[PDB]
Amino acid sequence: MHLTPEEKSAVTALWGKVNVDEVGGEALGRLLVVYPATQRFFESFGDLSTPDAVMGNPKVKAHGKKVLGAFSDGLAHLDNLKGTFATLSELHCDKLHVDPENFRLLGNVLVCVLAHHFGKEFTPPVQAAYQKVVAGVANALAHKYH
Amino acid sequence: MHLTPEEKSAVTALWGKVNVDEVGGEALGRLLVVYPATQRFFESFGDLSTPDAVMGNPKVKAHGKKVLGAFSDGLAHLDNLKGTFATLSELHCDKLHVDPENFRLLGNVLVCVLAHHFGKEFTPPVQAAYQKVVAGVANALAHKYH
Amino acid sequence: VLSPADKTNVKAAWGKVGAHAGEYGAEALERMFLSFPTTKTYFPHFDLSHGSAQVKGHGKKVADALTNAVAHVDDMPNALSALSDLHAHKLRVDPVNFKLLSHCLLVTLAAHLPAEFTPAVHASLDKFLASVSTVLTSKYR
Amino acid sequence: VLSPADKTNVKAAWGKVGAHAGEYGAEALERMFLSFPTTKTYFPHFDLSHGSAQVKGHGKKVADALTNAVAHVDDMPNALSALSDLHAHKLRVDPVNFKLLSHCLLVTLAAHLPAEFTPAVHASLDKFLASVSTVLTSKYR
Ligand code: HEM
Ligand code: HEM
Ligand code: HEM
Ligand code: HEM
Repeated sequence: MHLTPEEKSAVTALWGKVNVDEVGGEALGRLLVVYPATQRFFESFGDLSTPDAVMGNPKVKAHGKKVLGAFSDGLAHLDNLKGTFATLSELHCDKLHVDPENFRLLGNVLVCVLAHHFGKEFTPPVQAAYQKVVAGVANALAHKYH
Repeated sequence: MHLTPEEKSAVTALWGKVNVDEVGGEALGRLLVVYPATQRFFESFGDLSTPDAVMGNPKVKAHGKKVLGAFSDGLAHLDNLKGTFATLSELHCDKLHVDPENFRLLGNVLVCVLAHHFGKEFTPPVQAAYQKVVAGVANALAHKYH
Repeated sequence: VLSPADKTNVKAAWGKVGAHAGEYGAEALERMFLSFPTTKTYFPHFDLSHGSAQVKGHGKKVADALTNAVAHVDDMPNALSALSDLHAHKLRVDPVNFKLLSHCLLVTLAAHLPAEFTPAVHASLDKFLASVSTVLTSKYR
Repeated sequence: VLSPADKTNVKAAWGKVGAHAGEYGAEALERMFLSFPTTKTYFPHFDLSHGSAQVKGHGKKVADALTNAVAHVDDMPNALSALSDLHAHKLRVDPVNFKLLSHCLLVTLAAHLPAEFTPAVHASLDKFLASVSTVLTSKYR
């Protein structure tokens, strides 16, 4: 993951301050609201008819947390995202049928959430470093599609 | 570049039948005709106003041969595409300022041309192997952009 | 935008496709499934093996839709209206995939129509498939 | 396609941007250049060092074109017609790059307008920048 030492360190230091319950729910929720197409994969989550309904859904929130949970793992294994995400990849492909193009949408929403929460501290250099991470995760999640 | 033994054989098998001088011309020319925006990089080639003007331009034909030849080296080193294309990558970036998105366009036009030349022979499985290769070559050409 | 020359090019080439259309749409789909595996995610309910009757059956449906677009080349947005609702609002197919199917169609036509697939006709067909993709995709989000 | 509720969210969000628009436009370009280096291929004649004058100056340019688009949200094609010809016919910017600038602008707005960047407004700004991008690349080829 072509991450400079000062990049790895930039990513790590900020991640240490993330409230995973808030960010996880906000990112998953913003995906379904900003890109409603993605709602077809979570029909079993309940009512997602309106933004408020979406941000308040406890299934959206819990799932959001699990998602950020997996993203944390990748950060601890930046040198082997592929191996770290192989099972999840197989799952999103063979069992869930998710077009990997959606992985990028979640990555970018995720980046918009980090900026919303950290403001001035989410400087351009820090952003660039997160863009690389989010791309690497997307790519890793797509590796086993067949 | 996940190329199985059979994909590699298929690829190589087919390439040994390709007249490079000619296919190079066709591919670069079809590129300038189907995707006219890619003419912004070759104003020095003279007249590109119509299809005959492009396809028959001796400068287009000469350059196409050049491109196809580098494509060839690539095929002789499928397992080190990044190294092979490193100097061409820097050149296209630092001196020519070519947006890498154009590498995918050329790659696909080349697949169409192979399909045109070989009709039959260009089976789906063989197309698939070539799509991995053109993607691999475009990503390698993209690698040194900074 | 499809200019007059483009429309002529598209009518003449789809014309020479004739009764093979169904077979070409089917080959185009097989080419797409093999070259770009992510596209299969939209067809988990299909039998995706070589010769699959579902794939031939569907290839035929894809080709008939294109024939109807060619027949209504001056009113595609309305002629393909139902198919737009289907793709964008029901199936929710991400737009990149349209580029992949289109590329695969061009590959199929090239492999079967050596004499008609000249530079100019290739550019016109590419433009036409872009127009169709844009219509099928315009309400997507 | 913009809904009236979208039009309203965009006007209110942008109205808060107010006098900062220029600084925001410049921050968004700086973000784009560092995050997505291939976009620098369209600006070879620019000083792209941090805090450079061209970037800053160019940022005001972009931010004003967006201000004018918001004001003419109902008639974008007409209002943005000159920029569409510049981007699509003179500069020939590949459409992919528009999504990259749109995302960076979103990030910028997210980082400076905490209170206003709600999920609904986020969705409206995104559909808004996508419409602008569509008009600015409609003729690209
Ligand atoms: C950002 C990259 C993503 C990561 C790291 C990720 C990770 C995960 C994880 C950890 C699970 C839990 C699986 C389990 O424990 O059984 C999961 C399930 C799931 N994922 Fe993803 N995901 C990502 C993106 C997406 C996207 C973009 C979609 C669709 C838009 C999606 C759709 C699903 C669905 C529908 C489930 C099953 C939820 C359930 O059990 O009801 N994922 N994902
Ligand atoms: C298959 C991918 C490509 C390969 C292997 C390739 C290879 C080459 C080579 C060998 C040269 C000559 C280098 C030199 O002059 O020292 C060249 C030059 C050039 N390339 Fe590429 N190229 C590729 C794609 C592209 C495309 C897509 C564009 C832009 C649309 C492009 C734009 C140029 C330009 C403008 C030149 C200089 C032409 C001149 O002499 O004036 N290349 N490329
Ligand atoms: C040239 C562009 C395309 C055209 C003209 C087209 C045309 C059609 C037609 C005629 C149908 C059948 C509608 C009916 O039930 O009468 C259909 C359905 C469908 N299309 Fe497309 N299609 C296009 C592109 C795509 C792409 C890019 C995808 C996704 C990769 C896709 C996925 C589907 C799926 C999943 C169905 C439903 C199949 C089923 O479950 O029976 N199509 N399309
Ligand atoms: C929100 C979308 C965009 C808007 C609203 C916008 C607006 C503008 C404006 C107002 C100008 C100045 C025109 C003049 O001086 O009269 C301009 C020029 C330019 N734009 Fe964009 N632009 C957008 C996206 C892009 C992107 C994606 C690219 C490519 C990355 C790009 C590349 C350029 C370039 C190279 C110039 C010429 C700069 C110079 O030489 O001074 N623009 N744009």
